Amino acid sequence: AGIMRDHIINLLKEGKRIDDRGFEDYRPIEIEVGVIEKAEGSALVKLGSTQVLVGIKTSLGEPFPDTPNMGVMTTNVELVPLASPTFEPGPPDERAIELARVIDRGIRESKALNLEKMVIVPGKIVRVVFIDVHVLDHDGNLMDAIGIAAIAALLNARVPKVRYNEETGEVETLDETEPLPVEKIPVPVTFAKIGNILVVDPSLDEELVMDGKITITTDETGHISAVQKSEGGAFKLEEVMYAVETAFKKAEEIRKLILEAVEKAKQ
Amino acid sequence: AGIMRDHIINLLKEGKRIDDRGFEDYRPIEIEVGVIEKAEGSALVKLGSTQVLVGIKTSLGEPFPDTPNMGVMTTNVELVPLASPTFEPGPPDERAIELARVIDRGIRESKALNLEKMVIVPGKIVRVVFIDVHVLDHDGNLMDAIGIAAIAALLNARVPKVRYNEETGEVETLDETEPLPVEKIPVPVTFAKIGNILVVDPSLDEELVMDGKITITTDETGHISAVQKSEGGAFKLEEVMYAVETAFKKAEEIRKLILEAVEKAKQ
Amino acid sequence: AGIMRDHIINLLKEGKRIDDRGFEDYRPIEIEVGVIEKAEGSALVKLGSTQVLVGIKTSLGEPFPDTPNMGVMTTNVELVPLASPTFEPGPPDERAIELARVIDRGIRESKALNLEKMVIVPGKIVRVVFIDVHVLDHDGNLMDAIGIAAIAALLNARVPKVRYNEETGEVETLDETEPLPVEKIPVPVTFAKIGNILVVDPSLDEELVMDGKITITTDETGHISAVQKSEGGAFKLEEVMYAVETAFKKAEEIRKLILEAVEKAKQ
Amino acid sequence: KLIDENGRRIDGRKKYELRPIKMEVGVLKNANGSAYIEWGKNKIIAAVYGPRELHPKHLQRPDRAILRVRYNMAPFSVEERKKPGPDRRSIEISKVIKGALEPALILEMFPRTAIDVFIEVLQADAGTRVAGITAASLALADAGIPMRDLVAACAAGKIEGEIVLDLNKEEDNYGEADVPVAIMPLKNDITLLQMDGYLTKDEFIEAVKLAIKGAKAVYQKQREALKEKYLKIAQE
Amino acid sequence: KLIDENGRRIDGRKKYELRPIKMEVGVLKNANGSAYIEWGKNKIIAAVYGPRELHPKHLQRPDRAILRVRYNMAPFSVEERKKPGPDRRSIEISKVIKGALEPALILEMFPRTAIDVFIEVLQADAGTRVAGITAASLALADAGIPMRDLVAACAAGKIEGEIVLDLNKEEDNYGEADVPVAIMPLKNDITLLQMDGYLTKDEFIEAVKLAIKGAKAVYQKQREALKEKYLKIAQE
Amino acid sequence: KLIDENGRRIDGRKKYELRPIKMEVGVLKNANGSAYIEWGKNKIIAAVYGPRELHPKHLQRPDRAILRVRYNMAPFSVEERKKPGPDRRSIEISKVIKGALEPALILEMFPRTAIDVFIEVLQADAGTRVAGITAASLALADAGIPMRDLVAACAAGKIEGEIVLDLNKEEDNYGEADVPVAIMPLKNDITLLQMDGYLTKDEFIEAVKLAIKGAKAVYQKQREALKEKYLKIAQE
RNA sequence: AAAAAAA
RNA sequence: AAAAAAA
RNA sequence: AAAAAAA
Repeated sequence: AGIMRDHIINLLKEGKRIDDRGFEDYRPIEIEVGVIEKAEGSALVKLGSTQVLVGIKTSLGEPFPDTPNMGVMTTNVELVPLASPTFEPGPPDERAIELARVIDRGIRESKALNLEKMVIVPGKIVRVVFIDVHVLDHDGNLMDAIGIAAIAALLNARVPKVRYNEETGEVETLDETEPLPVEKIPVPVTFAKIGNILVVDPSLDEELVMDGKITITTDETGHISAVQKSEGGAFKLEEVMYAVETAFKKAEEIRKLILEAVEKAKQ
Repeated sequence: AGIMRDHIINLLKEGKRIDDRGFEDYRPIEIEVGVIEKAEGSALVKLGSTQVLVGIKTSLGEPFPDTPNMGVMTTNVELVPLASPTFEPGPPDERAIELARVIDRGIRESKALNLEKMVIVPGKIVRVVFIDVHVLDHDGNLMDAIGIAAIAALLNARVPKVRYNEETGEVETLDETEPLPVEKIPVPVTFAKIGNILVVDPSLDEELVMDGKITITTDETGHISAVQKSEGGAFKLEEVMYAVETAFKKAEEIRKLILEAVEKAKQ
Repeated sequence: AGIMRDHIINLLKEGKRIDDRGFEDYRPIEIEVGVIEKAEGSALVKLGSTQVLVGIKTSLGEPFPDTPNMGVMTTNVELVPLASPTFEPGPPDERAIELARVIDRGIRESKALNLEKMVIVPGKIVRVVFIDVHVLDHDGNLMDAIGIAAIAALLNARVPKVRYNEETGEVETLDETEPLPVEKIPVPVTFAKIGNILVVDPSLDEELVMDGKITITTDETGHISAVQKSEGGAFKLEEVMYAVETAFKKAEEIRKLILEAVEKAKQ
Repeated sequence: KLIDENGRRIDGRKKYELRPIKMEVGVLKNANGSAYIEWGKNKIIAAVYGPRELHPKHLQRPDRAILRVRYNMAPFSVEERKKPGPDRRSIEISKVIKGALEPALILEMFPRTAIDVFIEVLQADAGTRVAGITAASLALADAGIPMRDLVAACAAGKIEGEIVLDLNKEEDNYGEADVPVAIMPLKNDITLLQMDGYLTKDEFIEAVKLAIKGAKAVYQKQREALKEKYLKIAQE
Repeated sequence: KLIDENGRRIDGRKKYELRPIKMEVGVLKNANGSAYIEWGKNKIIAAVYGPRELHPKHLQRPDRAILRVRYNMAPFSVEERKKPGPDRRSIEISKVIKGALEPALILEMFPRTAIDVFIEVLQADAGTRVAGITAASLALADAGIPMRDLVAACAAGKIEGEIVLDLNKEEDNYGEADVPVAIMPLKNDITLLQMDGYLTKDEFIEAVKLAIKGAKAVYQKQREALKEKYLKIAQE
Repeated sequence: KLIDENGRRIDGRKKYELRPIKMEVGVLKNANGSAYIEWGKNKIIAAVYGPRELHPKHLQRPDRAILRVRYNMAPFSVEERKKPGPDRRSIEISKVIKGALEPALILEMFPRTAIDVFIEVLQADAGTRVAGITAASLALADAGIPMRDLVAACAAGKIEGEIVLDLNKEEDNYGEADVPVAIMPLKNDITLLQMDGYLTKDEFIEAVKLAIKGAKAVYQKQREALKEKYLKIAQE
């Protein structure tokens, strides 16, 4: 507690982190998909001791007036009190809200979940996809853990095949399932700036002492689908550039783990 | 205040209660039905100084998707601030919620209000019955006072005769009223365990010192439609058995008072 | 702070107010209408340093079951935290609620916004008018500032001409706009009673020391459409009579400023 | 229509007749003071706590008690079941009822404390606020709270072009104005005054004067409710 | 139908057979104690914090810790996505789970503190409350919180006229009664008892006795989960 | 379409042209500092209170002030009337605006206090957050709050395949990316950076560099707004 | 001390 | 210091 | 320390 900043900063000066990770290393990652078998998709992600579960549940509903040709996606993050003594019961606080929105943006704006492929009857009946993020243990870097889990759960998702019967005019939900139209794999990569040093995948102890933080979310295609400098501090333009570039590299290493987990659950 | 436990426990050891009641005696009960003439049914119940008013209001609405063949019943308990300095304004707290649910269960699960006899157009228009419990003075044993009032108010209820006109396809609400289909008379009976002794109908002073509490709700037919050990403490299996048996006995003595009140308001 | 009561009372005894105003004088008034050009109508009102913005936004919606022949009007006052250190974030508190309701009443009950002239398809599609009051700086007399702004914004309002197409059965929203059917100009005039003296348009410093307050809202036609004694204190019947009479006089002086502002924005 | 026949109202009341009013003090065990009022089809209970410890402390005033009022309608008190919760109307009524009671109260007698007034409307039928203030005064007096006066309240109104006393729901519904007043009768001090409707100055003033006569007769009934209570304690 | 064939249940369980139960302690880094339980298709995590400083102070008890319980279902834990928020049911379950755990706790050991128990239901399939209490006990023990006993819990129920052990969702859905019990097994002290349904006295009592046998076998599994943990620390 | 003609935008702005911006400081009597900004069709007011006493105490930091930000849109500020209330978006914007302002602030100058920043958007038209941060800095400076720098902010974006400066609503609506940045211009310290859209690394970086040039020109306008104020006090 | 995104 | 039950 | 009015 503040004793910790000095130790962390000084270690950083010696090119070291408290857990012996490099500046660009993630803590060990565990991705396990399809763990909530009742849900349509799910992913348990562990970044070291940070654990987050994401469940995907889908139903059929009306699209938004403005977008009758798009299915619906909605992202909620529950910072459940059990995950952290800083997490209090109640509606999402600004941390949960920013996590949800940045992760949603990463998926939405990359069209990683293609909402256009989620229409059953244009303007009337679309697939509605709830990305429900249950943070189970907060040991730092919720943003990446939540985005990894979110996209891994979407990749894991199998949803009822739905057919609009052209003769009765009814929609029929079949037993056969199909994947969701997941077309990109955006992965947030998040850096803590501590003094003049950025360190990827900050643990809680690093988040406790960081100046500021920046999340770059990128897909397989070399595109950035979200960026969010979060908390205070300031970044130099060259730090951002570094972050973007390093993000793409780390995101790719993470995408491989995601695809592997996703594929393993089909074994 | 804690001085009180010792006095209450010691009296209990001498087979005595602070108000000279037996272990199996209710405080004097007053049931008066039809007191809120605007409501469809109502009952003012006093267990000693505990007073609770229940109003029944009905309307017509859609049934729940899952149960197109059942009318609707919903139970709400307002622990109004005027009833007790422990009652704060705001949405129902866990006490109010548990009281509502246990009393609802007693009625629902005994089918004391037969929801099947509350359908006007299957899947589209059913009677909706609000059991609105306004606790007016909390001097202990809200659970029984609220259940007695709830069932007495339902028995008191007279609701508009409703007819589905087969030709216009409209539902017509008539002036003529009819009772609700009330078919059983579940009565919760509640015991406080104080040390090794259960005492029925605990006053507030007894609730203040009790270890735990158990409510057994039974109907005329020898059936139990709800049980709820509430608050802390622990009961022995033989205490439960005792409670169940004594419940049936006390419930029957109470049912007679309910039927009498119900019948008196028709005089 | 309480030092202030004594100074204010004593000045009052000498026929004086802290800012050299007469007992019946408003602080300088600034009304500027049509300032939020995105809104359908708007008015920025300044009573001295009290500033309130009102925006009028309209849409089409269903009328209330009970009144299929009336358009909809709804009044909300946001006491935004920036306006006053006494204004906290959150849902409207009782001050905001009383301001909204009294001002709504002044308009509603005088039929200043004629809701009957806001029907497109009786029972199905009416104009819905939101009077959204954003108090920007609270330096006393919100009630009058908010009512002046509200009626000035309604007078300023230009809403899409709407036509029910008798052949397609659709409602068509045209580009051409028209005024709202504003037929009366109710103006609240508000007095602070300080000791035995009523003083119109109390500044915050006067509201800080007042005994009580009374608002009289009157239109061009010599009618009172709302009265609200607010806060504590007591008024004599002859003080009310005085207030009513003086209200009509001050309301008329204010109506002229409103009409002028309204007319200026059409220049 | 017609809410005024010739010259009788739907329940047979004359223009300046009050609905039947019954009031009783000391009806609750928990509350420090309580009153119950049946005023027409209004059935209203008022409770007071205490003067009592006011927490959160920040809310405390160093020189005086604060009065807090909550007016609330039970769900089953109105024709259409009312969702429990307060609502803009009940919050505004709570506000004006506080502003109605506060001047009667010698609040500096109990610095740093709260006096909490609760009005539960068990059945509503127009005039709940004035009947609430009336039971509230009784409850405050029942609580032994020192007061400069009772506050008595009554509404007058306009129906079919005519100024009448004590509207019922129907009359208020189809009426042209409703004018509740509360007064401290001894000094004719008006602590509540509202007007919902549309009146001429003359109409409004006659409504207020009428409402006051109604409030004064309600005040007789309060005093009598208090006398009743002091006769009860005089036993033995 | 038929939830009871002859005499086997839909998943092949006999009338007095429990669903497969796995439990593990110490699964969270932040919580002072934690347990995870997979009980049938229930997947439930319980965390405990601490005994810890209880603010707001007013809430503190001078002689003892308070226990606070929150039971919560994740949105994706049920077939129809559950809006996050608590709801009447989860609030009542939190209440009875507190009342289930409290007697096991020696609360006077930590005056003025809170012991916060959190039960997150990650997948629900009937019996979440009894599986929650069971993981909760484990989490309390995992937290080093001194306890008179574990609390073990299990539901018995009535399906197709027959008293059975440990209903699944289907069975509870189409069942006639559900009877969760929690006990402190050492003294046979029933800390939770609920009955949702309609039973004869005899039916109810047999359900309770059955549920207890189920709770006792769950208790064996808790102890074994605790032994497991004490074998883990015995390394090296 | 087309949001970029040749090479002019719908309002005639070139790709690297800002909308018309007017800013003024000291527009509120109650607030400790205030600024008003008209940036295109954005009309935004920012207020600051104080550094001031922070209650609840628990929230106080012993070494420093805390900054609290609330960004809020008035109901009539958007085309479709916005229900008052905050919403996920306004809460996230409040968060990033705090994170935008905090580094400019020498918070240890006022231990245990709050600095409350309020941004009310009176009319919205894309870029409210960057125009809000800009007015916020002015309001902080207007409050006499010691600062390392102003924070100036501007968004750049992608429309019809092209990186442009300062999107309006239409452009943001039909655009491919929006990239707000806030900077402390003196040290080129980026205190806010967001990207909503889909860009290549190169696109994103050019947007950020562009947005900064925009922020720097906004910064000139802030300084000039401050100069204006210091000329006003220099009277007499 | 509790069905979104954009504006 | 505010239309449910089941899961 | 967050689409009303009437009842």
